[PDB]
Amino acid sequence: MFKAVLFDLDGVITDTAEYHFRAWKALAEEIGINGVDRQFNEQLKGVSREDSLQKILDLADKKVSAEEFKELAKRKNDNYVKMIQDVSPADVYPGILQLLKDLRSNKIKIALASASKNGPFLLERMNLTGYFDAIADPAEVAASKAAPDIFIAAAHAVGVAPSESIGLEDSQAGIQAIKDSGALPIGVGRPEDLGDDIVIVPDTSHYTLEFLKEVWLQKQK
Ligand SMILES: [Mg+2]
Repeated sequence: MFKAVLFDLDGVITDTAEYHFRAWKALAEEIGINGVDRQFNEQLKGVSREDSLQKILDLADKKVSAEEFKELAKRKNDNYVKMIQDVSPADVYPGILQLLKDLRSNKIKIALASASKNGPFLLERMNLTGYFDAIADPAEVAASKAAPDIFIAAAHAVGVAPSESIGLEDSQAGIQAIKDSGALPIGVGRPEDLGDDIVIVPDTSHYTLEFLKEVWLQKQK
């Protein structure tokens, strides 16, 4: 049976994406650009901070100096760090706490395999830190899209081979990263968005220990 579960943060454990939307909107207002709304924020999903900022400037066909660009980018991040002080245990997605408890009670290792620069802080805010055996550090290993490195680091950090591990992800490039790590992916979301070949659940409430087991046993057969 699998010895570890490697968790993505955003889309699996919780939603960081709403706080980002509020950070960008605050910057947009602050510099006087209309049109940053939930509809527009959807075009920032999986987009770099620098690309996202450029798209916001494009709303007013605005050109800024490289130094100004850099200061706006920084301020969005400051806004974000400010927004996320309100993260709490109410942000934890359904099923996730029970899963962590069940994994832990069965001595299965729990690692975070996230590109989030605020991972440890966010796990603290959500009161999940005690369940986590390691957090892979994205500053040390490339967690840039589809790189298995973050997943490989997360497995190793709890003393297992990726081959002994399940990875949970909500994005196609996440699922690819898990596969190239040698871990077994289980996706959360819509068939249409993730892939033909992999097991997928429609939401995090379906991530149960019993279900992960059944999937591990059907990989092995
Ligand atoms: Mg994600």
